[PDB]
Amino acid sequence: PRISRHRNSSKTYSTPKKPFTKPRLDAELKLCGEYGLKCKREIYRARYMLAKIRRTARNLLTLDENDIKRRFEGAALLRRLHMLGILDEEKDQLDYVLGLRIEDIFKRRLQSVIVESKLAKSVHHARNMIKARHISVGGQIVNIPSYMVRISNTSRVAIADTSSLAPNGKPGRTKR
Amino acid sequence: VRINVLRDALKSICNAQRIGKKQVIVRPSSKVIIEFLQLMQKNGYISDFAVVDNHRSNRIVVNLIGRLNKAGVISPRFDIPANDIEKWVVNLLPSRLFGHIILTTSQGIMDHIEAQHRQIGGKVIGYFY
Amino acid sequence: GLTSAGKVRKCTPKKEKKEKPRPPRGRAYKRLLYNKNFVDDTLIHNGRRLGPNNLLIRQKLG
Amino acid sequence: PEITVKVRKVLNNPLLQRQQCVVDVLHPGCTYESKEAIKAKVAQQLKVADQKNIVLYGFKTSFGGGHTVGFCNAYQNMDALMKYEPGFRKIRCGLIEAPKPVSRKQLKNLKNRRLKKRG
Amino acid sequence: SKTSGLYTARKLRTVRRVNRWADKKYRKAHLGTWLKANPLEGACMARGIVTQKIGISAKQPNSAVRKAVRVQLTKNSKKITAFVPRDGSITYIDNNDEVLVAGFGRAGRAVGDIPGCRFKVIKVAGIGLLALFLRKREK
RNA sequence: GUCGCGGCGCGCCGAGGGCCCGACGCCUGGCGGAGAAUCAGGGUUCGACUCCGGAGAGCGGGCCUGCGAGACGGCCCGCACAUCCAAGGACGGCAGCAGGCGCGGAACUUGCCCAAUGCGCGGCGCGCGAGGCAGCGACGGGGAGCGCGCGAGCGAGGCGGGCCCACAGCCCCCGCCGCGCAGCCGAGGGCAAGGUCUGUGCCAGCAGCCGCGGUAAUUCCAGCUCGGCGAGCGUCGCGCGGCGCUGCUGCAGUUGAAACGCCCGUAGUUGGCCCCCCGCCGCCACGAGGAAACGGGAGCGCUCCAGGCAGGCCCGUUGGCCC
Repeated sequence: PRISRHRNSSKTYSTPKKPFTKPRLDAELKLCGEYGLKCKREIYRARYMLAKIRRTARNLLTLDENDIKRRFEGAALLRRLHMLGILDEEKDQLDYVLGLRIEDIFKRRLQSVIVESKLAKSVHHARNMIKARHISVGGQIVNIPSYMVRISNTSRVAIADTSSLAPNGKPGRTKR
Repeated sequence: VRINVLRDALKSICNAQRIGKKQVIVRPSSKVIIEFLQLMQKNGYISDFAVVDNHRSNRIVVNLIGRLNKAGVISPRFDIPANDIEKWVVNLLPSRLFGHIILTTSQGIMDHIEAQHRQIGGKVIGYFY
Repeated sequence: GLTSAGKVRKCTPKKEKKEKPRPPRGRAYKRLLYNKNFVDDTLIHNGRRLGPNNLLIRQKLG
Repeated sequence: PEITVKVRKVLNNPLLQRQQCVVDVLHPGCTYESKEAIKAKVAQQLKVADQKNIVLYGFKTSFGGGHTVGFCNAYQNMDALMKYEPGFRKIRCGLIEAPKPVSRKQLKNLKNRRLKKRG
Repeated sequence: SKTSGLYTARKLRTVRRVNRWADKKYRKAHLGTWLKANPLEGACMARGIVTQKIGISAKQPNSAVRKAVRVQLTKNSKKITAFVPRDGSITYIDNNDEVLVAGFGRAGRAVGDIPGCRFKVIKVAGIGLLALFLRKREK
């Protein structure tokens, strides 16, 4: 009854076991300073995505080589991590997936990519520009600062053609 | 009564090593004791061992090289599924790289690594690390 | 006893709230918390790091 | 600004005498002012040349993008269109006059009242 | 010592079932004497009409008059003693005016200097007690 | 006798049958499973609900029709409780969907519509409170805001068009005006954050716990400042983890809780060594065959995402494979 019931849903964040650890409160604030994050949930999501990927890597490393699952599932984890750019292209092994940080999840995010391309003066600048849809990846405008681009789309990231090139010519304050 | 022949043997070897005794004697000799010790001799943890014949259960004079750290038995011998071997190695042995778990298999008494290569599992006789 | 109830609450003289400016919200507030705590090294620094509500940090910032 | 129309996965359907096509409306920096405006270009690709015999539907704009993915039912003839078309989508074409259904509850109340008095 | 025989699973299963009861927590979770005894009867909270406003003394070494109301729960006609929390909050609660009572937070044990009050008022006459204290809604 | 087998029933004959590997009796705020919650591993707890099988339409019975119902949106009857009455009679059955009443801590609109997805009948098509759509709805899950910066920019709106739709609407696209906007709990310790200034003076209160309050209150009542998390945060109840405080992994018993006063002894559990080569067992591996969803998991940019099974001129494009 109601196909809505059959639609799935999941939690994408994992709160810390201890919430008031001073070393782990300060480090999260630094990781909000360099990445322009609104709330700690965004860092928790980053650790949930990394932990799952690391758990796949650890359950495959324990498995013997030439066991078919290690060859197939491991190649699919590596390919995904290479396509996103989380895994450096040169490493090409399962062990290097275990030795990764949430810095690699954050770097692929669009807000950090715009600063690297020098389009954004800061990460705080980029967040506002993406909310104002001034950024297009591969010809598609994005409004999400956690879009996370793939290595191929890195070059195709550009200022939205219809936004800051002034095709409108009367944008916001200029109009009036 | 003497329910486990192997437990008394590996205890009498560990006690001898702690004293620093080079050679020890095991009062009852079994075929499974010889197979467990043979595995330790092919792993370098033991030295030459000689089964004297008393015309009864037989004795074993075991030579040691200080190399063995711990030798024990899992009782009752629980049959281990192939995918369960690693879970046993993560608790019973220190380090995934060193140690040995000796399991009786249909192929024969073998270490966990040999069983993993043949992709079969079996009842655990004991462990030597 | 029950008749003398809430005696400190009635006794307390009503105190007026300061009309402070609206604070930055969301990412901007996080930026200011990061700025004060790690960057600058002036607001919480007496030549050494100090606690946010420290009496030395107060008076210096008012 | 210009509108360019490409049809993809055109399938002949002599069963219902129609051509099932996927119309792609690419309008970068501008908007197609209704399906009727771009009907001529899709009709040209089909070669039907009759805008009326084309039924455009499921037109979905993508977020930000000029691209709009839509579908066409290019019937061979108007007569076939009438025989095999959802009546509402013929009214939405503006091709047929609107028939008016009564309230479903009012229709079922009268049914029940008829049954109450000698079936 | 424990029993370790390949066929002694039945004994271990029986021993665990028998010795599980020694813990008070397993008994206060499965015996069911608690469910019948509790005036909340396993509910998150209950509703009930005020009968008496009582001044309860604090336990030593604390010397104070905690303020509470005796409440007969509509659900099981069972009179409980519930502390009314915060300062001057009792003035909001009249007699016979209906109160929603939840437990203190020790899962049915009396908490703090207050003795025997396992419950506290959360809503008076449909109005949250904390709101009447912060003066968000009037009585 | 039944559709048929059968103590199913009866007549007759015999005395069996089930049990500490728990029979039987009682009790269950007891539907079961696929599953779910929490979690290193081993585990624990819950299984009203989506799919599957069972059961029941106030409660007992009984029946007819049919291929199939012991059918309740069929009937007959007894009880309990309605309903109308011109007093003779008639007449029900929301554990369908709205909606009410009662009860409780707690739970949505007497909305619309057969257009999709099915099914009943019928080649040209209707019927459906199945199901779909809208409303309500901080159950919860997910994605963005509350500025960037130093002069430019949005989106929240509104208003139009388009799109969408059974009809609207939302989303999204496009013009036009344009109007960012935070709580809830804390600051003695646990546990992050004032040895600030009043009031109060074992009072009032606070405080899960330890503790503060009796005149220099780091604990109350306000102001101030500050921390945490965040469009959510606090409280209560309960499950899991915590808890090797239930111990299979993995607990303890000289003295902290705890070896039965002793001995025999059945059930139970446990039993040395020995034969390579054989049959039965358990055992391990690998197959068959048995619903998906779910949980993984291949591949695919719903703008990201939770999702979904899509897509794009493509393996016979897919949707593998596992449980």
